[PDB]
Amino acid sequence: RNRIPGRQWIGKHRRPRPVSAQAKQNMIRRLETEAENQYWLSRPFLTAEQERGHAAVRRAAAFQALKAAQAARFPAHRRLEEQLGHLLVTRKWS
Amino acid sequence: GSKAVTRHRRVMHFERQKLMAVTEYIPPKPTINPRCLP
Amino acid sequence: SGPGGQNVNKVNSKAEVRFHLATAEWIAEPVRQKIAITHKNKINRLGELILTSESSRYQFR
RNA sequence: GAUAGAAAUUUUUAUCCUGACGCUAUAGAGAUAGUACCGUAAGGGAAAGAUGAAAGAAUAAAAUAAAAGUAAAAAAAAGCAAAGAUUACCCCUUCUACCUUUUGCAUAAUGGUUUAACCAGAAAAAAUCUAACAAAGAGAACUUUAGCUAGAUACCCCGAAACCAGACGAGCUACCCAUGAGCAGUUUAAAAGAACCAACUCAUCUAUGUGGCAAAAUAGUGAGAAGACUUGUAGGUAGAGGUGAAAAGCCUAACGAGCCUGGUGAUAGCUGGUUGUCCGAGAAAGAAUUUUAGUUCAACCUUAAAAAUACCCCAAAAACCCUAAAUUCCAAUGUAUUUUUAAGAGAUAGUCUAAAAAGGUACAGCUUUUUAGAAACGGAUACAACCUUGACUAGAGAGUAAAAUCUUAAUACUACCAUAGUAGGCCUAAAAGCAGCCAUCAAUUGAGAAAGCGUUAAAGCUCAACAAAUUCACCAACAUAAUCCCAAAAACUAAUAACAAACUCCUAGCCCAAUACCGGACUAAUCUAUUGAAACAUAGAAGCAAUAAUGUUAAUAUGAGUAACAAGAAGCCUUUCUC
RNA sequence: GUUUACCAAAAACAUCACCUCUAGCAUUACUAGUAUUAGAGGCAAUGCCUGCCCAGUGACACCAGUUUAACGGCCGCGGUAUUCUGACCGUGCAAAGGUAGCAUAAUCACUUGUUCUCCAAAUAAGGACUUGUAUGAAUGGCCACACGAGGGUUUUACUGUCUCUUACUUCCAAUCAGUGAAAUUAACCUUCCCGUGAAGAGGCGGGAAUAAAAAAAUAAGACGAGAAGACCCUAUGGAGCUUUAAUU
RNA sequence: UCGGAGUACAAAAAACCCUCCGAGUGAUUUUAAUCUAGACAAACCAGUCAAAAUAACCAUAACAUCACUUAUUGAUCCAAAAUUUUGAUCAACGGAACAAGUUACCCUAGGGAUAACAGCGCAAUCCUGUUCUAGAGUUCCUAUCGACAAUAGGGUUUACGACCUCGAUGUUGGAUCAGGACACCCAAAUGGUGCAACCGCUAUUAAAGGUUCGUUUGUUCAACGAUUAAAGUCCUACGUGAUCUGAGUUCAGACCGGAGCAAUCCAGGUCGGUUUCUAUCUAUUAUAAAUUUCUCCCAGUACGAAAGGACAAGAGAAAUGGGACCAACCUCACAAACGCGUCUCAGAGAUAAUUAAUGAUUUAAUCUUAACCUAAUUAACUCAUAAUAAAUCCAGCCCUAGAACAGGGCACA
RNA sequence: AGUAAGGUCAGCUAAAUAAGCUAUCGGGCCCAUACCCCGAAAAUGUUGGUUAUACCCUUCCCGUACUACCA
RNA sequence: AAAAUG
Ligand SMILES: Nc1nc2c(ncn2[C@@H]2O[C@H](COP(=O)(O)O)[C@@H](O)[C@H]2O)c(=O)[nH]1
Ligand SMILES: Nc1nc2c(ncn2[C@@H]2O[C@H](COP(=O)(O)O)[C@@H](O)[C@H]2O)c(=O)[nH]1
Ligand SMILES: [Mg+2]
Ligand SMILES: [Mg+2]
Ligand SMILES: [Mg+2]
Ligand SMILES: [Mg+2]
Ligand SMILES: [Mg+2]
Ligand SMILES: [Mg+2]
Ligand SMILES: [Mg+2]
Ligand SMILES: [Mg+2]
Ligand SMILES: [Mg+2]
Ligand SMILES: [Mg+2]
Ligand SMILES: [Mg+2]
Ligand SMILES: [Mg+2]
Ligand SMILES: [Mg+2]
Ligand SMILES: [Mg+2]
Ligand SMILES: [Mg+2]
Ligand SMILES: [Mg+2]
Ligand SMILES: [Mg+2]
Ligand SMILES: [Mg+2]
Ligand SMILES: [Mg+2]
Ligand SMILES: [Mg+2]
Ligand SMILES: [Mg+2]
Ligand SMILES: [Mg+2]
Ligand SMILES: [Mg+2]
Ligand SMILES: [Mg+2]
Ligand SMILES: [Mg+2]
Ligand SMILES: [Mg+2]
Ligand SMILES: [Mg+2]
Ligand SMILES: [Mg+2]
Ligand SMILES: [Mg+2]
Ligand SMILES: [Mg+2]
Ligand SMILES: [Mg+2]
Ligand SMILES: [Mg+2]
Ligand SMILES: [Mg+2]
Ligand SMILES: [Mg+2]
Ligand SMILES: [Mg+2]
Ligand SMILES: [Mg+2]
Ligand SMILES: [Mg+2]
Ligand SMILES: [Mg+2]
Ligand SMILES: [Mg+2]
Ligand SMILES: [Mg+2]
Ligand SMILES: [Mg+2]
Ligand SMILES: [Mg+2]
Ligand SMILES: [Mg+2]
Ligand SMILES: [Mg+2]
Ligand SMILES: [Mg+2]
Ligand SMILES: [Mg+2]
Ligand SMILES: [Mg+2]
Ligand SMILES: [Mg+2]
Ligand SMILES: [Mg+2]
Ligand SMILES: [Mg+2]
Ligand SMILES: [Mg+2]
Ligand SMILES: [Mg+2]
Ligand SMILES: [Mg+2]
Ligand SMILES: [Mg+2]
Ligand SMILES: [Mg+2]
Ligand SMILES: [Mg+2]
Ligand SMILES: [Mg+2]
Ligand SMILES: [Mg+2]
Ligand SMILES: [Mg+2]
Ligand SMILES: [Mg+2]
Ligand SMILES: [Mg+2]
Ligand SMILES: [Mg+2]
Ligand SMILES: [Mg+2]
Ligand SMILES: [Mg+2]
Ligand SMILES: [Mg+2]
Ligand SMILES: [Mg+2]
Ligand SMILES: [Mg+2]
Ligand SMILES: [Mg+2]
Ligand SMILES: [Mg+2]
Ligand SMILES: [Mg+2]
Ligand SMILES: [Mg+2]
Ligand SMILES: [Mg+2]
Ligand SMILES: [Mg+2]
Ligand SMILES: [Mg+2]
Ligand SMILES: [Mg+2]
Ligand SMILES: [Mg+2]
Ligand SMILES: [Mg+2]
Ligand SMILES: [Mg+2]
Ligand SMILES: [Mg+2]
Ligand SMILES: [Mg+2]
Ligand SMILES: [Mg+2]
Ligand SMILES: [Mg+2]
Ligand SMILES: [Mg+2]
Ligand SMILES: [Mg+2]
Ligand SMILES: [Mg+2]
Ligand SMILES: [Mg+2]
Ligand SMILES: [Mg+2]
Ligand SMILES: [Mg+2]
Ligand SMILES: [Mg+2]
Ligand SMILES: [Mg+2]
Ligand SMILES: [Mg+2]
Ligand SMILES: [Mg+2]
Ligand SMILES: [Mg+2]
Ligand SMILES: [Mg+2]
Ligand SMILES: [Mg+2]
Ligand SMILES: [Mg+2]
Ligand SMILES: [Mg+2]
Ligand SMILES: [Mg+2]
Ligand SMILES: [Mg+2]
Ligand SMILES: [Mg+2]
Ligand SMILES: [Mg+2]
Ligand SMILES: [Mg+2]
Ligand SMILES: [Mg+2]
Ligand SMILES: [Mg+2]
Ligand SMILES: [Mg+2]
Ligand SMILES: [Mg+2]
Ligand SMILES: [Mg+2]
Ligand SMILES: [Mg+2]
Ligand SMILES: [Mg+2]
Ligand SMILES: [Mg+2]
Ligand SMILES: [Mg+2]
Ligand SMILES: [Mg+2]
Ligand SMILES: [Mg+2]
Ligand SMILES: [Mg+2]
Ligand SMILES: [Mg+2]
Ligand SMILES: [Mg+2]
Ligand SMILES: [Mg+2]
Ligand SMILES: [Mg+2]
Ligand SMILES: [Mg+2]
Ligand SMILES: [Mg+2]
Ligand SMILES: [Mg+2]
Ligand SMILES: [Mg+2]
Ligand SMILES: [Mg+2]
Ligand SMILES: [Mg+2]
Ligand SMILES: [Mg+2]
Ligand SMILES: [Mg+2]
Ligand SMILES: [Mg+2]
Ligand SMILES: [Mg+2]
Ligand SMILES: [Mg+2]
Ligand SMILES: [Mg+2]
Ligand SMILES: [Mg+2]
Ligand SMILES: [Mg+2]
Ligand SMILES: [Mg+2]
Ligand SMILES: [Mg+2]
Ligand SMILES: [Mg+2]
Ligand SMILES: [Mg+2]
Ligand SMILES: [Mg+2]
Ligand SMILES: [Mg+2]
Ligand SMILES: [Mg+2]
Ligand SMILES: [Mg+2]
Ligand SMILES: [Mg+2]
Ligand SMILES: [Mg+2]
Ligand SMILES: [Mg+2]
Ligand SMILES: [Mg+2]
Ligand SMILES: [Mg+2]
Ligand SMILES: [Mg+2]
Ligand SMILES: [Mg+2]
Ligand SMILES: [Mg+2]
Ligand SMILES: [Mg+2]
Ligand SMILES: [Mg+2]
Ligand SMILES: [Mg+2]
Ligand SMILES: [Mg+2]
Repeated sequence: RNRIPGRQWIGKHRRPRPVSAQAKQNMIRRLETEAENQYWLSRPFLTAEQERGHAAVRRAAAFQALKAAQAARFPAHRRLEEQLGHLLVTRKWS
Repeated sequence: GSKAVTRHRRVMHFERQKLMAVTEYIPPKPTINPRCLP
Repeated sequence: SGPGGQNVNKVNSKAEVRFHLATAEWIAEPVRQKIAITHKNKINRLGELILTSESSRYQFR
């Protein structure tokens, strides 16, 4: 009898689906969590002028290690064992 | 797709509805009714 | 009426305007009498004058 | 432009060593055969075989009893027919068949009754990998500033209306040419392109029939019926044409131009299909274009290789009348990504939500631009886009996330009385608190030249003023559609409960989803060279894998034992009765 | 009389009659014919007739000039008699400015134009008025006898057409016996309501219903079957037809 | 095709058949060179700047300048030039060297990517109610209306969108059968009236039942005749063509008027023009318990100055519909069937709108989303009541019983 | 609703030297009118920007014509 | 040649 024109959650007339107490409590809990986050994000330990290049040798070393790992990309060695082990497929009993 | 300003009250997105419900005004309620409090 | 296929078959495009002449206060009295005399064939017995339009394809036209 | 393409000049040694990494009766010639059959003709053109040494061993013997279709053995509420299971077939719970096309398909968009056999990726210019030789390479002709040679990596199937050339068609039909034959009766001086009505020829109307008796019929009813009439035989006019009392008719059952063969495997930006497993990464559009049904680039993305900076980015900096969210450029820092080199294809036909705008109607599940997001197997009952969610496997472990009945349905204000200058002054027939204008004084403690009704003008009825008490007293309430309303229910046992995922821990691991396109590892079945000989291994090859093309052939099912078909009777047996 | 064999038999074509044009002539048509003839055409017997124009395009003339029974065209603006009209006038362009006749028609729309007859009632039919600014004279205009399975309207008679259907037979139909197809089919263990959804649900969601199988009927649905919509659009796809399209 | 402004508010880019300006060049002399770093922009082609160095003039600048200065322009090839240039509303402006109409005689490959019908979204348009009182109504907004305006609802018309279908969703009116909504035409119960009575005008509730016969038109509509208690508005694929009709629309033939030189064209009219299906599945294939008009009295009574003229109660007649039946008439050459013929058709509760009793909040009153019992009260809807309602004999033969299967009889005679 | 041509003295044709015939007024001819013979006045419907000139193009009001088709 | 009306 009661029809929702168009699709249920697109048109100009949508479903009047309301907000619930559980949803309100969930939003309040998330808001409290975020308030605690932004409180903890208020007072830094070191200042911007004190942190100027405090950790740079480690970053340079990490970048150098990445460069070395990338430059080490190269085909592996071919040994005599790889070629001579295929002969064993016909190893019989005398 | 509707305009920013419409006449049909522009039914709101669910998270904004939840935000409005959370931020609804809560009047201060005293412990004791002062009408026939002394 | 006329050839329009399914369009004329299932589209309401014939217009008819019918209104009473005696109580039509938006027309002058001598003009009303003159219309009642000259166009008596288009007026029925209840005093209602009828006009119809079929030529144009569009209802608004 | 697409494309076409030499020559001068060079090389080529006699014979045998020839058979098959070709097929085994849907394959290989169409072939058991150009035969049946279809066609007037040119022409098209198949399917069909399986015992054995002996069937001069048919009271005949042995291997499968494995497809679809049936019987043995019809079925018992409920549901894409299945899974979780379970003592138990159902009963309980959960999942909207599969490909194709789409923004999106269970869609009521397309395809398929089923089984069997056939049916669809093909090329080495540039490049990657491997190997030989290397300033040289190649078994002759060329290429070379690390190159030359060799090998492996690559690019489908079906489908038109059509155009041309050459045959075959006037035995049907259109019109002619020779030779013949028909029109009885009646009215009429008539064989009069007269009249009625037969044979005969056409086909007006209706009803049956519509896979029928019939690829044009039957019944009733109609027009002509001595003529521009029908009709038999023979012949002619042949397609850029013939013929036509023009219907663009007819020319052998489809004619705005016949049919067959050949070009022909015509061509299709258009539709349909495209056959084994697993793994990795993975794309929604800026510019041109007889172009928006497509191609070619750029931006993305895939497989390899070189490097070094790549995203977040504090200051400082980016216009002049006013201007928001905020953008560009860079330190530092948190991460590992980014840029070039060489191969490249797909895509360039898109939806919604939040935001900034425009058009429309401050209308759309509307259209056009910019930023962001999504397209769960959880939640919003069902659901594309909304929310929760870094998508592997096994468990009969656990903790969480979004999330489940949303708010009022409300408007009572009652007693107490009303006398005085005075009809305050002007116009008006009248203006006595009251069509109108100006003053708005003053008596009784207590009453406005009067705040609402009423009279033509009055009169009269109410308000505020005293005296009598003193709950609160401002606005706020608003119908409807069509098959049948729509989980049922519940105002108090303690709730920052509990129950709830592809999320996260736990126990083990083979240790993270996917369309187009791209890469890799394996592999089903054949043939060949070597192993092997109770059926395999390493290599080289392809006619190398079918749940799908209104796919071809053969057999089968449903519709269905349904629609539909027939023989007059008795009798002494072919003799008598009824039409 | 003929025609679309196979949805159209006609108001279409042809037709006697009337007009045009083209030809002075011999061995296969025309024609074994010779302008009173023979072809290419238009319109349709008969009766009244066929009014104006060579400005354009064709044809003769190879230029001028002739042709409309050739292709075809035959007017505006404004005021005026005494009110409606305009006998009339001024001015302009043309090749002429639509003559006779008929007229709401088979004739754009306004149209069911107005009026009379017919009916109790009529957008039907017939007769009249008539600018039809888009009628009109051999692409012929007007009437007339006979004619027509042509298209419309009446008067009786007639009747199941209908008020309102009924009864009886045959073929059908149902049962027994024999023979035995077709379109169609993804699989179905194949319900109803509301909502949802690619926007019309048997398969989803929320509820109701629910021993299982035959046989005979009705067709609301399975967006039923039949034909890769014939309407519309696209295709740098065709073909027919006509030319003042482009190469010839 | 190109440029400027807003959209695009602050680095760049950014679209629409979005809102406005323009450009396809003019005038003058300073006649404005060569070569080359480095950059802007950009898919490509193209477009832009430009440091240093050289040739000629001050021995100090040369970017030609102005008209919003930004646009004022065109690629190959080929032709003409003769040493170095030019040539196109190629304006469809990234440009084919040169090509028109019509097809309803049409054909083919596709599209629901794209229209006409239906469905669906929105409600511009349409239809409803309420809010607001200026005004009409002799005084008086609301008895009946009510302009300029407000709020909300429905999805019947047209328009808009282009989401489902173009390997088919068959398209108007009618014949048959109708299902449903109430925003009710009648029938029923009420309120207000500018309601004395009858006719009336509005307002509320009520959908079990009905809503006529004819002429013209294919007509839905519409005009007219006679009636009725009434000739209601809609949805249903503006219902229903596997039930029917084909008049029109919607093929091929042909006329008339007009357009086009022609082929052809027409929401411009006239004649004629094939309407297929054997039912697989879902669904379905009869219980009743009435309705409404017209006559006599009521009574020319109430009501009224008279003309006019009731309600209610009770008697009957009919008509429709449901269920049945042949004594007679009629159809009837069968004993049956059939109508035109005949018979029957109902009690209780319950309510919505609306009236009054009693009574507080609010010691008055007040029908009470205050209680208690209340009484007058519509249609529906249920229930009394009515029908079926005794299980296992069934070979054969009859039947007023029947498709088959079933069911009733076979002792009188 | 779109496209095409437009708006001239009081009336019609033109073209940008705004003219040519009617109409009007004042005379003459005539007995008086009319004809005829002289003289004068007579405007681009309006807004804007322009040119050597306007027949340039736009805004506001007027009559107009043709189209509105397949469904 | 021309040339109307009262
Ligand atoms: N252009 C483009 N098309 C896509 C992309 N992803 C999916 N599609 C298209 O989307 C359709 C399938 O939808 P999907 O399977 O992705 O939901 C196909 O037509 C496919 O080509 C994409 O990233 N880019
Ligand atoms: N005028 C011109 N004609 C060109 C050009 N390029 C090619 N053409 C062609 O050359 C031809 C010249 O012939 P025209 O038209 O002069 O008789 C045409 O077909 C034209 O299209 C060009 O650049 N200019
Ligand atoms: Mg919906
Ligand atoms: Mg909606
Ligand atoms: Mg938006
Ligand atoms: Mg008609
Ligand atoms: Mg027609
Ligand atoms: Mg038409
Ligand atoms: Mg419509
Ligand atoms: Mg070319
Ligand atoms: Mg063979
Ligand atoms: Mg088997
Ligand atoms: Mg189950
Ligand atoms: Mg495909
Ligand atoms: Mg689609
Ligand atoms: Mg796609
Ligand atoms: Mg669907
Ligand atoms: Mg399907
Ligand atoms: Mg399709
Ligand atoms: Mg398919
Ligand atoms: Mg199928
Ligand atoms: Mg190579
Ligand atoms: Mg060709
Ligand atoms: Mg012959
Ligand atoms: Mg013959
Ligand atoms: Mg005879
Ligand atoms: Mg005769
Ligand atoms: Mg017959
Ligand atoms: Mg008969
Ligand atoms: Mg006869
Ligand atoms: Mg005759
Ligand atoms: Mg040809
Ligand atoms: Mg021919
Ligand atoms: Mg013809
Ligand atoms: Mg024709
Ligand atoms: Mg044939
Ligand atoms: Mg092909
Ligand atoms: Mg294309
Ligand atoms: Mg992956
Ligand atoms: Mg994607
Ligand atoms: Mg900064
Ligand atoms: Mg940086
Ligand atoms: Mg590419
Ligand atoms: Mg594209
Ligand atoms: Mg959209
Ligand atoms: Mg985006
Ligand atoms: Mg779900
Ligand atoms: Mg995740
Ligand atoms: Mg006093
Ligand atoms: Mg008082
Ligand atoms: Mg109401
Ligand atoms: Mg859990
Ligand atoms: Mg683990
Ligand atoms: Mg995980
Ligand atoms: Mg191998
Ligand atoms: Mg194969
Ligand atoms: Mg197979
Ligand atoms: Mg197949
Ligand atoms: Mg069978
Ligand atoms: Mg059957
Ligand atoms: Mg039968
Ligand atoms: Mg027989
Ligand atoms: Mg003939
Ligand atoms: Mg014939
Ligand atoms: Mg025929
Ligand atoms: Mg005939
Ligand atoms: Mg016929
Ligand atoms: Mg004729
Ligand atoms: Mg004559
Ligand atoms: Mg004649
Ligand atoms: Mg003539
Ligand atoms: Mg001439
Ligand atoms: Mg001449
Ligand atoms: Mg006449
Ligand atoms: Mg006539
Ligand atoms: Mg006549
Ligand atoms: Mg007419
Ligand atoms: Mg008629
Ligand atoms: Mg009639
Ligand atoms: Mg008539
Ligand atoms: Mg007449
Ligand atoms: Mg004419
Ligand atoms: Mg004519
Ligand atoms: Mg002519
Ligand atoms: Mg003729
Ligand atoms: Mg005839
Ligand atoms: Mg006749
Ligand atoms: Mg005849
Ligand atoms: Mg009878
Ligand atoms: Mg049988
Ligand atoms: Mg089939
Ligand atoms: Mg079932
Ligand atoms: Mg779905
Ligand atoms: Mg669909
Ligand atoms: Mg539904
Ligand atoms: Mg269900
Ligand atoms: Mg359910
Ligand atoms: Mg329920
Ligand atoms: Mg049905
Ligand atoms: Mg289905
Ligand atoms: Mg169908
Ligand atoms: Mg198609
Ligand atoms: Mg069609
Ligand atoms: Mg067509
Ligand atoms: Mg194209
Ligand atoms: Mg072509
Ligand atoms: Mg071609
Ligand atoms: Mg030409
Ligand atoms: Mg750049
Ligand atoms: Mg310099
Ligand atoms: Mg172009
Ligand atoms: Mg272009
Ligand atoms: Mg460009
Ligand atoms: Mg025709
Ligand atoms: Mg087709
Ligand atoms: Mg669509
Ligand atoms: Mg699209
Ligand atoms: Mg439309
Ligand atoms: Mg529609
Ligand atoms: Mg639909
Ligand atoms: Mg709309
Ligand atoms: Mg609304
Ligand atoms: Mg008043
Ligand atoms: Mg769209
Ligand atoms: Mg369709
Ligand atoms: Mg289908
Ligand atoms: Mg279909
Ligand atoms: Mg259907
Ligand atoms: Mg009904
Ligand atoms: Mg009501
Ligand atoms: Mg009533
Ligand atoms: Mg009813
Ligand atoms: Mg329909
Ligand atoms: Mg409709
Ligand atoms: Mg509707
Ligand atoms: Mg219908
Ligand atoms: Mg119908
Ligand atoms: Mg039928
Ligand atoms: Mg039907
Ligand atoms: Mg018809
Ligand atoms: Mg005629
Ligand atoms: Mg027509
Ligand atoms: Mg007709
Ligand atoms: Mg006929
Ligand atoms: Mg059946
Ligand atoms: Mg049937
Ligand atoms: Mg009396
Ligand atoms: Mg009474
Ligand atoms: Mg009865
Ligand atoms: Mg009391
Ligand atoms: Mg009282
Ligand atoms: Mg009972
Ligand atoms: Mg029995
Ligand atoms: Mg005179």
